[PDB]
Amino acid sequence: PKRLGFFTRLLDQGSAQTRYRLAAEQIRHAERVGFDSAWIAQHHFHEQEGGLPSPLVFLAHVAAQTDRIRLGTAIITLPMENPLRVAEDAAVLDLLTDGRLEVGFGSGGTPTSFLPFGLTSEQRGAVFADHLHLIHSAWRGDTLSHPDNHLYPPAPQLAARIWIATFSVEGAIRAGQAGHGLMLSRTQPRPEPRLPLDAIQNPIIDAYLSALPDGVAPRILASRTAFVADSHAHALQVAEPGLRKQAAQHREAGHRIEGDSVTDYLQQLDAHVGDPEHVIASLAQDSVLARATDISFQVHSVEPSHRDTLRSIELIAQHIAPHIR
Amino acid sequence: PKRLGFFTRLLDQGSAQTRYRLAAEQIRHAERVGFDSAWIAQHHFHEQEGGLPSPLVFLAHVAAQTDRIRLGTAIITLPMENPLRVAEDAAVLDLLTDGRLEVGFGSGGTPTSFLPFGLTSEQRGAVFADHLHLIHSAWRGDTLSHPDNHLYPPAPQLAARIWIATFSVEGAIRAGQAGHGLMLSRTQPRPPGEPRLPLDAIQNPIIDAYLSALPDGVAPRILASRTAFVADSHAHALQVAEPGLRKQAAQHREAGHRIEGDSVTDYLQQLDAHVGDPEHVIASLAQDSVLARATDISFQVHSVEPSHRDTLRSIELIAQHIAPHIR
Repeated sequence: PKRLGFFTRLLDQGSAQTRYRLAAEQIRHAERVGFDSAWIAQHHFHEQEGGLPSPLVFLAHVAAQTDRIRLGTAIITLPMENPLRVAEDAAVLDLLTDGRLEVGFGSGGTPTSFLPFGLTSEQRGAVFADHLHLIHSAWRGDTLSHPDNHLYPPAPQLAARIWIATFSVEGAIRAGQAGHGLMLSRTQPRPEPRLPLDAIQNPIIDAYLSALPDGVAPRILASRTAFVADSHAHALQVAEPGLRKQAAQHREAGHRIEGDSVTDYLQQLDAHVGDPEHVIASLAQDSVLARATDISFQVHSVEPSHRDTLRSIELIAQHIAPHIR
Repeated sequence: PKRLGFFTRLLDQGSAQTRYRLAAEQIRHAERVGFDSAWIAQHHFHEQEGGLPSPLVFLAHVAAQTDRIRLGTAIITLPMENPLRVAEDAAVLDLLTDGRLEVGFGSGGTPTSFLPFGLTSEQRGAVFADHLHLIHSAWRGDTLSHPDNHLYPPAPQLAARIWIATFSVEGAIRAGQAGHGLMLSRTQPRPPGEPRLPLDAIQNPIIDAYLSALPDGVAPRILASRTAFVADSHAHALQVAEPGLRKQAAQHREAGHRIEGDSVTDYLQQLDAHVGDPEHVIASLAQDSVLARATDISFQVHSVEPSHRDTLRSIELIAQHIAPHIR
């Protein structure tokens, strides 16, 4: 029985205050139409990468506006953090949400964004592991550099709700060995530019599952791009600009893509765009979704209006969800 | 025209999740009875000192439950922070509150609490100044260790809402010189050999130095935080306070400071606790000459450990009976 999620990087058109108000309304609407979970991504210094450097602060605000929907980070860029303060903020936040928090961590990011935080991008893997260990130790209630110091508020329940974003078989084994959740990206570079995404991610799931300890339920988030509209032509119209932009970034990043057509972009950038009938059919071709415990949907790729996002949320809940829950 | 504030360290009896519920409800009630501002204190690792290590997270949550009341940190212990992440969280929070945020910073704290953050108490002042400088630069929009790094979201409006907590004339000069607000504490140790000196004799010289140091054109901002607990019955309020006040006296003595006597009256005078029914708390506040000079006055129960419902009534009585004297 799979959980359905709404994912946002907070990229709507407008000032940051407007982005935050539109994201909050989008999460509230997702809850209202029966989504199980909301996920928000952290991004620093770049209005076009994401609008939110402070996911724990924003989720505290949305928590007060919601009641049932679970609230998660996808992800906190842990190498770019003081890990003890993250531990405290998450410990407090989970209490304020009444147990709805999900803590997803990741290591990656734009190389120049690491510099303000006292490290380089080549150090991200080692720093991530150290920070994760510190956080786990704090939530467990170990002493913190002095026998008078223990984390307050306590958070023994939070270690069980850690998720790790990874792109690799090795990252998935480390997550599985620890009993953590696996977070799969909306898209990944190909080894063969036309390979389907499930050809890429099923080996990742395989390695994760084989590494779990006995007794740990698998947790697999499959995050996907979807933009659904009542008119199939409208959905393709909306997506064309954002998809061309995404294609240009993929090529400048050293990854080739065969073609210039929208249909070529939808396949190679893993964007499920159209009316409900067409989005159900493309999603059905992705065999990862049958293996995942949580499926999340984001417009990104696409830059729809706020109201078109509200409608996409509704259409996904009404027509998509029965096929994938 | 002075602003009236409600102040809490989040110390109600209960689990952390209950403390947060009760503090949120206390803040909403303060807004409801006409308080202008709410202030919350940051404390790490010690249930008895304060219940909240994450004031920016908690304020985002109560901001969604409130509408008019201003929301402030009193304080963020800046040496125990990654300063860029504070700069970011506060810039996001102010937008979430629609511009109601006040950002108070302080340096001090329990010495053992610094160690998990890679410094000692003795280093707190230098680290404070470095972190404050980084935050100020970030909010101004300067580049952050590289030309493609500027703070998002921008927060050019936040530098004008910085407050500094200090005990000393020198800290007050530094705050005034920068144009920051001055945050005065509910109590403070007396000069050597003068244990009965009134609190306004201590803090008035601090205000003098602050005001002399302000640049032209910067409006002074002075927060006077005070201990007050008000109840309908005078004896009930004194009954509630006595255990808390006794604990405070002993703590004050263990730290090496002088407390003359053991009576409640001695405690109320020397620990600066305004405790009683409205007529007696008004009369005792009217003796503190700082309150006429302050631009913001805040009231906390601490010292006292009242019930939540007694805290709600104290908030009501202050709004109804104390406020007209001091606004």
